[PDB]
Amino acid sequence: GMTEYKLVVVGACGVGKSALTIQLIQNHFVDEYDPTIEDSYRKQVVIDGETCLLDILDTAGQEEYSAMRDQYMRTGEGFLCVFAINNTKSFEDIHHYREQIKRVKDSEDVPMVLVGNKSDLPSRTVDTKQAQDLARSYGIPFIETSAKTRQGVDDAFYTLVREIRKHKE
Ligand SMILES: *CCC(=O)N1C[C@H](C)N(c2nc(OC[C@@]34CCCN3C[C@H](F)C4)nc3c(F)c(-c4ccc(F)c5sc(N)c(C#N)c45)c(C(F)(F)F)cc23)C[C@H]1C
Ligand SMILES: Nc1nc2c(ncn2[C@@H]2O[C@H](COP(=O)(O)OP(=O)(O)O)[C@@H](O)[C@H]2O)c(=O)[nH]1
Ligand SMILES: [Mg+2]
Repeated sequence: GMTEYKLVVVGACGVGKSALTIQLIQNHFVDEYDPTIEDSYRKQVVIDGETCLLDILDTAGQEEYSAMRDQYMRTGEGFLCVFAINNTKSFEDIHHYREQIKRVKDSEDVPMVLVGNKSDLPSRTVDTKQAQDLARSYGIPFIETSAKTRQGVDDAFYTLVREIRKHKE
């Protein structure tokens, strides 16, 4: 029947994982959202003329490496790797998130998009060119977003869907 895309949103505390997912799926911006609340979000969408189902895990809570957690992340088809453009530590953590994706999927060829969120803010601390260079070194797209204004948000998620489609060929 209808194709379902299983996406996983990862990244450090406070980068906007929840805000991005709730904006895309529930059409509003949360000014704050408890960092322990983890949910799968679902919506039917049309992407490049294809009607499909998005099933998006907004990861939260604690870092942990039980076999069950590994296996749950293994079911993800594509990963949105989010940092905030005013949080250098969140950008420095991206390497770690990519390595865990590669470990559980046992592949360097996993659909992934690098997302620099909070683009609406002044006084960024992560240079866009440094982020582009990191994405270039991984061979993945890089997209700047604002969960607050929704600039780039749908583009970022739809780009990940397009990468999953491509990987299926
Ligand atoms: C504020 C709470 C929050 O939103 N968090 C995001 C997720 C839930 N957390 C998380 N944290 C880390 O690393 C945190 C940190 C800082 C302390 C030391 N440690 C290492 C680095 F320094 C950064 N890492 C996470 C993950 F790697 C993953 C994850 C991603 C892909 C993957 F295939 C697997 S398999 C598996 N098990 C895990 C785990 N854990 C991953 C995840 C995810 F939810 F599973 F996707 C979360 C990670 C806690 C805080 C930051
Ligand atoms: N200005 C601005 N604030 C944001 C944006 N995305 C998230 N936030 C805020 O940043 C804080 C952390 O966001 P949250 O989604 O909880 O981050 P998470 O821990 O990664 O899930 C919250 O106060 C959000 O309202 C954004 O794009 N712009
Ligand atoms: Mg959250």
